[PDB]
Amino acid sequence: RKIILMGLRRSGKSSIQKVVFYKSVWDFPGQVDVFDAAFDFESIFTQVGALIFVIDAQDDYLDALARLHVTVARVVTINPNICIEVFIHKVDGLSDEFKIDTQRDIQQRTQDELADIGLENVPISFHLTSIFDHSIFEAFSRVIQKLIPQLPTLENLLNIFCSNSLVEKAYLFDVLSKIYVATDSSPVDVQSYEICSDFIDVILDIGSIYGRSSQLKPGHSPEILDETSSVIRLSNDLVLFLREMNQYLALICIVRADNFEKSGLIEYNVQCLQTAIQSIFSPRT
Amino acid sequence: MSVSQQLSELASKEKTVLYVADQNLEEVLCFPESTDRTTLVQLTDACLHANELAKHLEFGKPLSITNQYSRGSCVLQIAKEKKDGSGMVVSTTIAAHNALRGALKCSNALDQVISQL
Amino acid sequence: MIKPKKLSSLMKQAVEETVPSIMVFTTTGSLLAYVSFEDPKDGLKRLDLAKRVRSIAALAGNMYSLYTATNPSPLVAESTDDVIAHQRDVLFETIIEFERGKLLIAAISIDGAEDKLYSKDPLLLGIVGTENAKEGMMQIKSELLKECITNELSTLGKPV
Amino acid sequence: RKREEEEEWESKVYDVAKNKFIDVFSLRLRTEAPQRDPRDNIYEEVLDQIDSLNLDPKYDVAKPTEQETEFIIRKLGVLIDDINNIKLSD
Amino acid sequence: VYKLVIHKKGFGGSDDELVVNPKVFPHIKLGDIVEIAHPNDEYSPLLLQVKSLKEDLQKETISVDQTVTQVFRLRPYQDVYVNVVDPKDV
Amino acid sequence: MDSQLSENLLKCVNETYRGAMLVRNGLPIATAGDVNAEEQRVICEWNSNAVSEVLHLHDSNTKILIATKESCVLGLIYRNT
Ligand SMILES: Nc1nc2c(ncn2[C@@H]2O[C@H](COP(=O)(O)OP(=O)(O)O)[C@@H](O)[C@H]2O)c(=O)[nH]1
Repeated sequence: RKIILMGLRRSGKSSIQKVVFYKSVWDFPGQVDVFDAAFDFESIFTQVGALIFVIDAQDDYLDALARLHVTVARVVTINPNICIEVFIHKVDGLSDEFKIDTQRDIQQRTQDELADIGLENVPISFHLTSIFDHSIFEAFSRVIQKLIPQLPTLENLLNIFCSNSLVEKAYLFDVLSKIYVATDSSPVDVQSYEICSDFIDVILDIGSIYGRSSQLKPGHSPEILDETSSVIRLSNDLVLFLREMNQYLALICIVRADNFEKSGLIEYNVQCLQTAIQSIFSPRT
Repeated sequence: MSVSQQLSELASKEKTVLYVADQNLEEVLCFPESTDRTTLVQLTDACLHANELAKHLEFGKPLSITNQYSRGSCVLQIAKEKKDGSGMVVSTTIAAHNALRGALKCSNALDQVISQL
Repeated sequence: MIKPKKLSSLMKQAVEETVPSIMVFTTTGSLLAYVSFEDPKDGLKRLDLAKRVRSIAALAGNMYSLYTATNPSPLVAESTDDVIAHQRDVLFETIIEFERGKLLIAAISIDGAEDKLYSKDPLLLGIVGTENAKEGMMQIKSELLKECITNELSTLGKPV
Repeated sequence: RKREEEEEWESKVYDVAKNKFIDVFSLRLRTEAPQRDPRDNIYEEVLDQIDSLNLDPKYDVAKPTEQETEFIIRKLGVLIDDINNIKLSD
Repeated sequence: VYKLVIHKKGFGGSDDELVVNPKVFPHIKLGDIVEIAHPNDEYSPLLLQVKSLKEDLQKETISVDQTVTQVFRLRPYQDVYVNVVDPKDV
Repeated sequence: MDSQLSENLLKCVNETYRGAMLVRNGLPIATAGDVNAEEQRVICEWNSNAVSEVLHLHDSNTKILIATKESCVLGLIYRNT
């Protein structure tokens, strides 16, 4: 399945793919929409499960809302299993009072015209994104969580792992895109998410500097390498640690240093969660 | 009364305490009838947590934990589960250096029949 | 400075068929050095052995740390209170018996200083047995490995 | 017809990983607690009234001859010397 | 001393600023005022009213809303002091 | 296990004493011959004041030669018949 980033001109889609994708995501342009027959829209929209519409908060959005409503009607008449999300963008220059009023105005303007159309069965989500923050990564993570059909199993696994091991917060990141596949039931703090995102940057950059011998051997590694595991202790009685789960996944957990004295039991539960994740994501019958 | 029989025979000729306690501290108390102190709940809690911990090893279920302390404070335990599935029963006994290494296996040999019946 | 190759060469000579793995770890389960009976040649055959030894050390350090807060020494040897005042005891051996193996945890009393290279955590010697292993030979191997590691770690505090 | 088998597979591997975890919060000092059941102790006497086994270690003693006693006291001394003659390096 | 967990109002069934587990706090009834303060007090304590009792939390944890902790400089996953104060004093 | 202790334990076992049992005050150190079906725990749990004893089970026919000095016990297994 693919992810289609819709919207209008000067909405911020190219900057989103510059930040997230450039460090299946497709960017349709702000013009030549579904009324035009320049592309086979019904063939693409059948294979696409996530539709994202980017709405500028500062600019006028009523024509954007009408284009969004006719695009929602088009994709519902194509397939009933598509997920629709609304990306309210360019909120870096806005104040704290402006964002809540803009979100309330956009949600009240959209969810009543959804009832006016009559397609009340489909769920439409709303996200506050900005390319200068990490909220675009969290919004794309919540988009990606809808497409994965294995989200409640991983979420229940992370819930019982956080309850058993006294782990405050857990994420299942993808290290290439800094997008977390699953997290626990506790809310995601932005101060936790920034240091969890930069933890991957420190690990990947130091492993790119010093992981030169073997590592990227063209034929095959003669010895199987260890998984990348890291531990950082901070001064505010908190410990961050990573364990490499798969070839593209990792598990960053936030644990108090009072509870990190029994780090062997947390390591054993991380190994059991590694076995669970590698058995879930393996090909089966 | 076999309780008074062992209460004379396992508290005199080797001088060991005997605790057949469990999770909820149903204290089969000190067999020389000394002061109970706080060592019973500490040893029983440590034995239940060690029996919980050692199941996750590859070697299987634990049979006994022979915990030898310094200058003759050697402790042996055997933990066995309840027949109705409501928990586990431990068998704690404390002796000297060569007092455990000797006739204490007789005391646990009677105590495992007790925990069976 | 501690050389783990020196510790591996010191523990390699005390390994028989009935004693597969001998490891040295801390009370928090952090492994320092370990040996094995057969040396693996495959990479994955080394990795799963290292993961098994790390899990064994991680469980054994907490199983030692559960019993280190209990003093059963006043509950034996009824005598005067000066003898009880001489009974400030610490745990130094712990033997656990299974169906398919044995485990021995012994605390290495490191010499030199009381704060030389440990922050109130004694190094623990873990000896893994099998069904045919005998527990009394493991105690002799444990006391020999302790008295050799203590003399090996008596020259700690290496400069610059 | 195939997604339900995947859901059953994920349910059983979730049960496996749930049973394989370690409760760290239960693994602490919950001591210095008041007693809970100090009354249910008469089951100990009514089960261990006799129960057909209160039997001493048997080892039924015959008397040794001086030849076998001399043989085993000669063998035990050199086995004790073999025990204290042990060494780590070969 | 209790661990400070943050939650979101209207998310996960939590519709109050304060979520109090009754099996952790058996002496706290409905409508009580709960004082939440730092150890070695640097800032003002937080007073909240109990409006619901849910048992979803683990032991020695108290759940406060995220914006209320952000206003009162309460760091998540920290030790706090939980006390019950009279309404006539505050 | 050392080689000289192994050959000494092989010198313990013969056509008369069919089983050799070396044990400390509480723990075994060396076995040879047919040491199975109990007949080891009764040697491990054994303790007495004197130094020279001969013991056989009254529900079996296996006679054990037992000596104990310097906290080391040697057991010899042979049938009573
Ligand atoms: N300062 C700021 N500028 C933004 C933000 N988002 C988007 N922009 C600007 O708005 C423009 C939007 O272009 P875009 O719609 O993505 O181009 P298109 O994809 O080809 O239609 C970009 O060139 C950005 O420079 C933001 O959050 N902050």
